[PDB]
Amino acid sequence: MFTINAEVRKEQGKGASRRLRAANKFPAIIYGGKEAPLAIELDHDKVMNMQAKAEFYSEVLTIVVDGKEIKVKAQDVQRHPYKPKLQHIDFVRA
Amino acid sequence: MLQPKRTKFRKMHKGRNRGLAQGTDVSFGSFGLKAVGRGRLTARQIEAARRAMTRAVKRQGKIWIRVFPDKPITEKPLAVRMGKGKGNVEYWVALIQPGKVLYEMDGVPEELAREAFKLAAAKLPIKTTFVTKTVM
Amino acid sequence: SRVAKAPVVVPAGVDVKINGQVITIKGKNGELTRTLNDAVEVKHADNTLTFGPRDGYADGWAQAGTARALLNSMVIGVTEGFTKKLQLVGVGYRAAVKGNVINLSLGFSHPVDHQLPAGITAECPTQTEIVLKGADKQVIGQVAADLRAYRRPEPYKGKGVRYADEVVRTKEAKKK
Amino acid sequence: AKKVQAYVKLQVAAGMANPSPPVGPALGQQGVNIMEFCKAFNAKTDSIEKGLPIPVVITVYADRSFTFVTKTPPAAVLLKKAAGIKSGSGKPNKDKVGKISRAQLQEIAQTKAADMTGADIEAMTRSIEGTARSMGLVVED
Amino acid sequence: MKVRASVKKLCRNCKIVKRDGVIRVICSAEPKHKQRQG
RNA sequence: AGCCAGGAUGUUGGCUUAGAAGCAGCCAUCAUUUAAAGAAAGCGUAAUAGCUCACUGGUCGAGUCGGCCUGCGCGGAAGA
Repeated sequence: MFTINAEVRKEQGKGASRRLRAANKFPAIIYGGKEAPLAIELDHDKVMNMQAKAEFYSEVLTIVVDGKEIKVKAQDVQRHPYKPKLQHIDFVRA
Repeated sequence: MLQPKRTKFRKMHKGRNRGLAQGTDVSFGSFGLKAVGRGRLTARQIEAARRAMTRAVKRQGKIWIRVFPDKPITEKPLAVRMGKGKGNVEYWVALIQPGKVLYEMDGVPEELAREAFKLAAAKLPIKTTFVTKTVM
Repeated sequence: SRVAKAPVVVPAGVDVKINGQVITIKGKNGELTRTLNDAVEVKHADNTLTFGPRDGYADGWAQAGTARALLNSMVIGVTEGFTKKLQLVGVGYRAAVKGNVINLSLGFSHPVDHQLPAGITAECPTQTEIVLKGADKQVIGQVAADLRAYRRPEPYKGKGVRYADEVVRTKEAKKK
Repeated sequence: AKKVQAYVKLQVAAGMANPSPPVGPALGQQGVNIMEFCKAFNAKTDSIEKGLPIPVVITVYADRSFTFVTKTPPAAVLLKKAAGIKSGSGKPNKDKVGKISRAQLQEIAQTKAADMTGADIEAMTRSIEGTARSMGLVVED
Repeated sequence: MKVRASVKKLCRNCKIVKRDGVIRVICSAEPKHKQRQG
């Protein structure tokens, strides 16, 4: 799983969640590793095709935020109840 | 077929279905069948679907069914004017919603699991769709 | 829509005359055909053809993809035409040609006694062979399809009018 | 063997010389008697195996005159004397008798050398190893 | 013949054909399997 | 895609039986040769042969297919 990019978000909850999930972006979070939680928005292009392979959850991932790159691992995956759609995702620090 | 042997109460609210509930994730095996709509489920339909999968996979693999009837429901034995209390329970019923995974399999080929769930889906009142382990 | 690209190719035995929508073609099959390029436009290069769409007519290369086949079928139609494939089976059954009237005997009350369309000849080189003669690929196939329809092929007997084809519709008997 | 196309196989057993269903449905119409067939290979059976009648492939010419494509011991009959198997092995690597050494495999291959066409002792192995793979018998160490 | 209400693609000699608004079964190896509608 | 040409070898695969040559029970889903070739889908049938195939190649020539997402349809579709 080669390096992916993300952007910081400030607007949140229900209407902002559904307006982010407009067939273009997803919400995500980065937490743990003795640092504070960070809220981010992710473009739909690579991440969905990456979570097709089991190595996405058993090997670490490199993410770019504010131009700087850090190591994380996948932890949890929230899905839509009546369509094949991604609702929210968790990452843990390394 | 398929009901408990002891009950605290048998006279119950029929109620409505919220369209949500628990489900979506496959966790007894590698392949399954998902409800993908609203409707009504009985024990005779579950047994007719069990009897269908055992013709496709025979003795191969293990087969898990995370679903069981939700409530007792009262009925009266002949066509009748209502009144003088509720009738009696001869069957239980469940309301199902789109995220519910009904059946799960593992020790079998994918093209056989999909074919067996197609044969079982013919016993059910609604259109249903094939689901995978999604690696997580 | 790929077939409008095709060169088609013509034999030396055709001169291919053209004026606007009207194409004039003749050859040693006794025919002088005048065929139309009305909804599409064709260009000739003495041996090869190219088709394309007209102003105020259907866009793309689809209606042009049909026009090549009909012009090829008429270049063939005026030079040598099309070969035999219709047959009859049954003893005492007979095909015959009485000028513009045709006859077909199938063990029945009357021998069809039907009259031919315009621009077609019939021929019977033996009483169980049927040949249709002309330049239009359509009429020589349409009249065979109207003729085969009389009583239709019998299942176990095999008797009636048939085509030269490797498939068998004649059925075999079963034990009781 | 060689040139085996459109040919029937039958066991030279006298117990199979009366019931017609185990026989190819045209072989009797094609002019063959099943007990004359069983007799014509009895001393050829006795001289390679005791109690087991051989499976043989048959061919027919004019004046009902029949001939065989078989005269050597079958690979499956040689293997039952070479490994601890009772009659076969079915599934690979499930039973402790379900293996043979390549050295003994190329040894029994030469017991069938009168039905080997490959003109090479490695081409004898290439023409018996398939029966071991078919029988669920392991040929790798 | 029959129509029933649905068609299956059970052999390789069957291809299934839609003509003049209707779908039909034809099988050049076996006329037993002619069917209309689908 | 069509048109054209092939579709082996161990092997008569192994077992079990009532029964046999994918194709009336059961087992492996083997290996080498090769550009390629299953103990399999539907026929053939008393069967075999063989086709319709899996699987590759030539020819031609730049896009092509199953599933899925998302907008919009058709036939399925009878009554006094």
